[PDB]
Amino acid sequence: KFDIDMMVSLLRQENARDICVIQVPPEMRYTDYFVIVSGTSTRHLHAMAFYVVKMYKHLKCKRDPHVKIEGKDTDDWLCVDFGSMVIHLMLPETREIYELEKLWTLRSYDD
Amino acid sequence: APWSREAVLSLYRALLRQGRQLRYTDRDFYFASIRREFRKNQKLEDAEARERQLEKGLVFLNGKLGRII
Amino acid sequence: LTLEGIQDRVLYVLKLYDKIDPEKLSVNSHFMKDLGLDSLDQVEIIMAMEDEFGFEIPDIDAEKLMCPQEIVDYIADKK
Amino acid sequence: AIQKMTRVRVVDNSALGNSPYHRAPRCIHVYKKNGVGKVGDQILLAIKGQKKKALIVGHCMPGPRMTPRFDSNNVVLIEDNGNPVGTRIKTPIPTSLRKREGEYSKVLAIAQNFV
Amino acid sequence: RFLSPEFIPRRGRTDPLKFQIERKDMLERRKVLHIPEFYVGSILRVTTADPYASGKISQFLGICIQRSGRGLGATFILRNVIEGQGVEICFELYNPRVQEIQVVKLEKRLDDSLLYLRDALPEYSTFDVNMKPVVQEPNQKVPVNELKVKMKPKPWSKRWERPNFNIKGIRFDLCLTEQQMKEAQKWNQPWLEFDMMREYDTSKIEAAIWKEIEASK
Amino acid sequence: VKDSKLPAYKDLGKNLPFPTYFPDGDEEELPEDLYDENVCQPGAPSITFA
Ligand SMILES: [Mg+2]
Repeated sequence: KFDIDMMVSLLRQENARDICVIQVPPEMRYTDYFVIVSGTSTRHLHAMAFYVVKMYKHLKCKRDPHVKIEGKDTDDWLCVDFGSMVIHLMLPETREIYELEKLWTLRSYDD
Repeated sequence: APWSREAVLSLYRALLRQGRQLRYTDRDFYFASIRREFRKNQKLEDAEARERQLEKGLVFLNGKLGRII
Repeated sequence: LTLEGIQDRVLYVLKLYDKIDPEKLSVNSHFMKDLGLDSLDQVEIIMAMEDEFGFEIPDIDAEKLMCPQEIVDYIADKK
Repeated sequence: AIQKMTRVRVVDNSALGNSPYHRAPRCIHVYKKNGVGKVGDQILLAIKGQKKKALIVGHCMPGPRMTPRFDSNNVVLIEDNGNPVGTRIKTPIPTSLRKREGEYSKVLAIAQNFV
Repeated sequence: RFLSPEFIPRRGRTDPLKFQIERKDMLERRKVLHIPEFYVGSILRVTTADPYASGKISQFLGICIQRSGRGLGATFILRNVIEGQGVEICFELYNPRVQEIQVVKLEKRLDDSLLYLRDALPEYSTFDVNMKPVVQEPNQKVPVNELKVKMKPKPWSKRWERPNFNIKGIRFDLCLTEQQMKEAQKWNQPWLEFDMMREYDTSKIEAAIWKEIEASK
Repeated sequence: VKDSKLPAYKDLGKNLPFPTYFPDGDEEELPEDLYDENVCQPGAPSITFA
């Protein structure tokens, strides 16, 4: 079955430098788990996306719709969204430019 | 200047100690971000925004709008 | 529990901290003037003191120490 | 109906936009075979004497039933490679962007409010 | 004795059997969701299921500006202003996604179609999302709020001062000069209220509709 | 009204009652409303997407 645990273990075992997962309350709309992770080079981020969708495809979700990788044309920010958890691979620079963690922990205002 | 010169200390203590109890995120980068959350803006600024920034720190601690796990 | 061992280990873990300049980290090392640290630095240092041994000292108490030897005595006689 | 020659108000905090300029942003092209553009249809804007890709996130034209009907033709500036130029969004954006395929995941990771 | 407008059918030639099946299915939907009593102008909070999420619940609070349609599809429009942006949503009552409908403030205004709020100043349509209900006495007539409104200046979206709209909830004496109320009154049609043959007499229809609704219990 | 003649539904005339439906066959008499597998029929709990 799918849960944040296995994908986080995937990322850590894949040697992804930084991980930060924020759980979104159901009072919001988008999702439940919202993950921001880093990587070395654009090809390494592409590899992380590769492996994550590979396991998501060979594990389960024959009932559930398939998941596309969004951002391939870009090089410094890639992202995936699943039925209930969404992941954002980012180079450290753009990751610290879009101060996402502050937003997803402090929804009620802007930064 | 702040709502209370010692309240920030308690907030920082609670932030660090609750961050000790993470299950997924790395503790190192969480600690670094927590350091940044006060270091870059909560030094010598005016006495008006102090209330708002203490409020945002404390509501991040509360976490009715997402708990960092 | 050995008091000499206790002070030795707290000194050791303090040495592990990277930013501190190993100039005067004495048994009575002051922070504001001797080293130049501030409230955030000392609260982090005490939390680090609560990283291997301790975990029982309430946060409120730690603000009245502000000196390493009092911290050593407190953590030695509290357990 | 965000078609060619329609004024759209950029709502993204617009590091580029949001600054005074005697013109107002206009759509010069819609990336759909027909001209009409609906939610999620990414268009091209003439803003501050420059050409920049856009992304529609609300329009006054009634849509289906359970989706919002704003009162201003709202647009988010997006860089060519899909990255949003801004870093925030304040005006509400509909939850009808998690639907039909497109470059929408990033634009939801940057907003703060929904309807 | 208030019969929600949906069950009253448009004048036409459709076969009564259609309306009977329509009402049967509707009433069979009213027993899983309480469709409250709300007039145009009331304030509602609608709770629905997000289809594009994984089973999340969405709440939206607004003013019912228009109530139209009939049969199993009829709808109502909720207008509100969020963060200074004026949004509307058209909700279908009998849709199997609306979880519940709280009448947060049951009111009733001078005009049966509050569309002009798209032109009134932004504060005549703003409401707080997290606002609590207000009680009302059971054996009390629905209150008739009297709030005339003040308009955005020049380009009204639908030219409201015409007689054919018959709007009575706008402050015309302020935004329109006395002269403009003489050109906008040559379209009066004094013969339209006295046309005896345009009157849809729906007493004998609402009676049988009540027989059906009560018997469906 | 007649069966679909398009060349993707030539089969699936099997499970239908072949010559016609005779109500007098008396084969587990049919209820008042027959529903497709994927209709949110009335009287059912409001749908949820979890
Ligand atoms: Mg118009």
